[PDB]
Amino acid sequence: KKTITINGVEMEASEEQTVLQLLNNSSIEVPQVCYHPSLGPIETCDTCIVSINGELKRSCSAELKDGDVIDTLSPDVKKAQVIGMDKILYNHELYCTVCDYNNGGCEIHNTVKEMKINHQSIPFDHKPYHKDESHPFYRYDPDQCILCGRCVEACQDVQVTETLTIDWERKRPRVIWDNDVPINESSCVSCGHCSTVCPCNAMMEKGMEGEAGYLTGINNETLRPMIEITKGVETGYGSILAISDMESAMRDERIKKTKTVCTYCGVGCSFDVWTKGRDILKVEPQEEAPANGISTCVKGKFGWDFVNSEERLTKPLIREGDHFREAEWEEALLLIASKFTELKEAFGPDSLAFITSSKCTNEESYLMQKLARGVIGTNNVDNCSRYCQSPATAGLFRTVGYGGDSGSITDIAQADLVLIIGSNTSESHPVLSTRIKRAHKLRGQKVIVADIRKHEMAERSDLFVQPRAGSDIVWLNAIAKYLIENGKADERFLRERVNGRDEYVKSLAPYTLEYAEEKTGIDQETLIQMAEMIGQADSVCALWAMGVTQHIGGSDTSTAISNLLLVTGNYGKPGAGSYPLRGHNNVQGASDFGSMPDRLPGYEKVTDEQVRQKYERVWGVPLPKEPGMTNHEMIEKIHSGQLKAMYVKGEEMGLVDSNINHVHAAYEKLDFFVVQDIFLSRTAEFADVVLPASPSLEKEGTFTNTERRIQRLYQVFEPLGESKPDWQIIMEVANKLGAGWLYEHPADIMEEAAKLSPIYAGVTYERLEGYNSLQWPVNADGKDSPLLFTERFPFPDGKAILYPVQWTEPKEFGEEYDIHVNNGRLLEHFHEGNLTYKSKGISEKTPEVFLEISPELAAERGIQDGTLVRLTSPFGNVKVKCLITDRVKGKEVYLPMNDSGEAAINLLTGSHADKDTDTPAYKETSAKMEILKHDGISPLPKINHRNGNPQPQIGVQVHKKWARKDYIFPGDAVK
Amino acid sequence: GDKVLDILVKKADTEETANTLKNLLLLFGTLGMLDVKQLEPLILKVNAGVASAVEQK
Ligand SMILES: CC(C)=CCC/C(C)=C/CC/C(C)=C/CC/C(C)=C/CC/C(C)=C/CC/C(C)=C/CC/C(C)=C/CC1=C(C)C(=O)c2ccccc2C1=O
Ligand SMILES: *SC1=C(S)[C@@H]2Nc3c(nc(N)[nH]c3=O)N[C@@H]2O[C@@H]1COP(=O)(O)OP(=O)(O)OC[C@H]1O[C@@H](n2cnc3c(=O)[nH]c(N)nc32)[C@H](O)[C@@H]1O
Ligand SMILES: Nc1nc2c(c(=O)[nH]1)N[C@H]1C(S)=C(S)[C@@H](COP(=O)(O)OP(=O)(O)OC[C@H]3O[C@@H](n4cnc5c(=O)[nH]c(N)nc54)[C@H](O)[C@@H]3O)O[C@H]1N2
Ligand SMILES: CCCCCCCCCCC(=O)O
Ligand code: SF4
Ligand code: SF4
Ligand code: SF4
Ligand code: SF4
Ligand code: FES
Ligand SMILES: [Mo+4]
Ligand SMILES: [S]
Repeated sequence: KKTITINGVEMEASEEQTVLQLLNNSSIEVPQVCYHPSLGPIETCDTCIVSINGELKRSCSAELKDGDVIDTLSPDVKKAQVIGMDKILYNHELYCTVCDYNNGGCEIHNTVKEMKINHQSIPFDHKPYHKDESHPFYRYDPDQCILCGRCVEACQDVQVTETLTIDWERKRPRVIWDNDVPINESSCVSCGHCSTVCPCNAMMEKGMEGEAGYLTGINNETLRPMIEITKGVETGYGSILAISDMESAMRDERIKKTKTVCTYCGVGCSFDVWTKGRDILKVEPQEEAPANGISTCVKGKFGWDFVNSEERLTKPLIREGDHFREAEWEEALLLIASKFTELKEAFGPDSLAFITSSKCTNEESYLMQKLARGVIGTNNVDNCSRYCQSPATAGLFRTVGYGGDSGSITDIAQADLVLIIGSNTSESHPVLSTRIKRAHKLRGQKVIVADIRKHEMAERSDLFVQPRAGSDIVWLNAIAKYLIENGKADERFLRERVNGRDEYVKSLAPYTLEYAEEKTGIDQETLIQMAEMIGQADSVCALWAMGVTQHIGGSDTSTAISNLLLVTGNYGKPGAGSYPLRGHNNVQGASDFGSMPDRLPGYEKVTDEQVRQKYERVWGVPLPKEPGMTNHEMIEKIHSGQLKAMYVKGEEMGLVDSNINHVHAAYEKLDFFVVQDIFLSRTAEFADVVLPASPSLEKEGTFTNTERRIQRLYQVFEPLGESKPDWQIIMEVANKLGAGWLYEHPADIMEEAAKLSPIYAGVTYERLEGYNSLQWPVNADGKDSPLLFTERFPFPDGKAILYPVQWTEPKEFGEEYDIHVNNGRLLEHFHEGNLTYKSKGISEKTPEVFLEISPELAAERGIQDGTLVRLTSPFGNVKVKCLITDRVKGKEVYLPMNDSGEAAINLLTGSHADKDTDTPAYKETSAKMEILKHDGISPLPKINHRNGNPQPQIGVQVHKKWARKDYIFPGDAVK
Repeated sequence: GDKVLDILVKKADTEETANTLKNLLLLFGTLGMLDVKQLEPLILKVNAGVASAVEQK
């Protein structure tokens, strides 16, 4: 439809709105410098001038109206594009041969080569501004800035950090952070969008700077004169452009660009990691990345210094006396195998419990569970999901039947309303929050953030309401009652794909709007208006992170949320559904491959005859009928003497579990302990033998992110020292246990698990090549399911069931535990920071843990900033610094987990867990407030991103540039 | 080597040297533009003329 003619030849139009998309699909060589597919039309480079309807206009923003005439080889359009690129090069020095970004992907270089230009009519003029190297990760070079606005559009529209603007009013326009604050002192999240989206080397990572190529490591005092020499020597750009292409080929040999998936959080963003030997030069996202595309956070794009950190354990460590001796691989393997055989043939395999890391690949968790069941014969396996996703998955089983998100992050963006409850998506799953904020700022989607704290998203939400600690169930079920009672609920969906509507309504009888108003401490008007919005919203996406699921009734309120969507009728609809925020990069993958003790790989319960018979046939070893014990209850079993040995890999559970005094006592109580961590973590300190893990960069596997996407990794580095990828270590351990495993590369493990797992039936390494990713469930034909519950639910009847649940009383200690401290995670730091702390930049941004305290409570208790304070709970006693901010309200305070010493929050939390899944109630914590030091150094430096003031504007605001008298449009300049 | 390169660039960065190299490249380009197939008879005639000129004692 919408017939068009381009280049004098008839062509058809597609859903694309602008001429530039059609030209790209038609492979017309139209210069497009300022256009990025994810960014959208920025219209600031004017090199995309084409003749639409005869008039010269920007093809990047020219609407593809029916019947228009398109010409691109005309002398007029060629002259306009040449003038535009000359204006661009007036702002770009263009020293391609000695420029780090000339890895062949630089749009100025490519476009300049494509136009076959040889001269710039306007000579290059250095801007008066100096390079801004304040940031420890990426620098900005206003001399090389071409003012294309891609970085500003990224920071304002696709990442919505809003730290970047452009001072068009200035005599020399440039990119400015906040109000021209230096970069470090500004509100820059350090997400890396500006660096990734920059066409030129204007906004480029300091890792590349002076390290990308061969001639770019030359000192600036002796590189700049060479640049001036070449400027004054070459007459045509063609020859030196060819020389720069040779230098790009130069870089190609030394620069290794391998795809990987970020290990930190469950968004599972995939990107190439441009390295030079062992150091990491750049983290370059690609538009083809499924989970993020170009989107990235500070962790995944500047947090990989832990791989090359000297603290990394290169050799196996054995607990010799009172020290850790650096022992050989073979002797450590023999020791662990002999000890495991001893405690297996003495007290039985049931007294053996092993933990896989949710940070490791699917092959890793599958190998853990196989070693437990197909080798040891026990079922005691778990991961962080016991603390993270056990109640969410339990609720999904109880209502929908499938664990994981209902769809992809693209479906999150496509939603009309996002119901985020207990989620610090801005600081925990950053890229998903960028998608949500992009849809809110641009697509007009309204979101309802419901959490006690006021994070970045809460202050940027359509309706932010803070309920009481764990009181999400009350107001949520009241909202569901109102929706189902006033007729706004989708009754057709209820009759079609839902069961037990009247039973759920009977369960909702005691729940009233005033009841929720009293319980949650929230006014009735906000609840009624958000319920009206939910009823009116066509598509609803409900995200619930640990703020709600990590509670005594966390499973109950997870079922409540899921059946709330069920009543609303969002499952199966494109762009709407339940998206429990999977925390670790592969916590979803670990749970998929039988990490939880009650289920096998394929998300099948262990107490099923058919699956047990199939796993016996494939493995050759009988399956333990007795379900394994939960991770949290393991410590109590140890204190009762039931458990004696642990094999926990890549999980520092001695510091992240509730009441870490209790896990410390259990650790000192148990006999044999083997841990598998890249760094000498807190758990690694208490271990009879330490096995040197390998980070996901140095190992190949498959990461299953929150969107139930299984994306294959690549071996970025050979493992440091002689340490091995965790799958290799597990294979060696099992072989020393008489397993007989033969897996040369993890593809065999992946295909074996695919055969075993009904949900993973179709995932294979040849189907996961490059950036291709499959979202479980996948059938044997290889066709995945991007949206869950699209046609039918997994239940035998094909229709989901509403689960009757009530408000489970939070285990608040009561009495002297007045102040209710809240525990979470910061954006820059990852849990205790076994990885981020090893990166110098993140340490500079956030050096130490802090206790965020409310201004109201700063008056009655008389507390100030930079003060060391004491928090005491029947399970711990921490000494943490203090921070003054309005993010927290009243007594409730925020204590991020970004310290691993005496200041870790996990001392205060107790051994009270959920009824359904025994998930510790980390969010249910209370303590004292003791003032130790009145005057001290503020834990949050001025260079932290929370101290800045972002400028919220939509787009690059080009209209300000167009209002400048000096600016002239090339289309009417050629005239 | 860094010091050697520094000395080389700091001595060369003068506009005279950059102009010299640019004009050498331009001279090569122009000599390429000049067609020499027709210039061989001209060279032979110049040879004969120089021989005649030096022939005059
Ligand atoms: C007789 C005897 C034995 C004598 C011994 C002593 C003696 C006289 C020795 C000779 C000394 C001499 C003359 C040495 C010169 C030759 C040598 C050895 C050179 C090596 C030194 C180096 C490192 C030279 C630079 C080589 C090189 C390729 C540099 C990169 C050029 C740069 C910086 C380009 C930047 C650049 C610019 C400026 C553009 O405008 C542009 C526009 C469009 C596309 C790309 C570009 C681009 O890349
Ligand atoms: S799980 C998990 C992992 S694994 C991973 N951890 C992580 C992440 N990012 C970074 N930068 N560092 C890390 O260590 N991302 C991943 O996060 C996953 C869990 O993240 P959450 O989004 O659950 O994170 P936090 O605990 O920081 O934020 C939770 C918010 O919940 C609110 N809240 C607290 N108690 C609440 C309550 O009783 N009711 C409600 N409705 N909300 C509550 C607070 O506002 C916290 O900010
Ligand atoms: N108070 C409180 N406590 C909590 C929580 C809370 O909200 N509040 N949250 C709970 C939850 S959800 C979780 S995730 C836990 C976090 O606890 P874990 O899931 O154990 O996470 P981390 O300690 O961040 O990472 C564990 C270790 O993995 C190692 N590692 C990193 N990459 C790899 C790899 O590729 N292979 C291997 N083998 N090891 C690797 C790192 O060195 C690090 O020491 O905290 C839990 N504890
Ligand atoms: C009376 C004037 C006599 C002029 C002679 C000029 C030189 C003639 C011879 C030229 C030569 O072969 O060198
Ligand atoms: S930014 Fe691009 S065009 Fe400019 S010098 Fe670097 S590689 Fe060349
Ligand atoms: S938040 Fe920081 S890294 Fe991200 S786009 Fe803005 S300035 Fe760049
Ligand atoms: S710094 Fe930003 S505006 Fe300047 S050239 Fe790079 S991407 Fe464009
Ligand atoms: S958002 Fe999460 S997965 Fe994506 S790059 Fe950042 S840390 Fe990695
Ligand atoms: S792509 Fe349209 S002006 Fe740059
Ligand atoms: Mo987690
Ligand atoms: S996790």
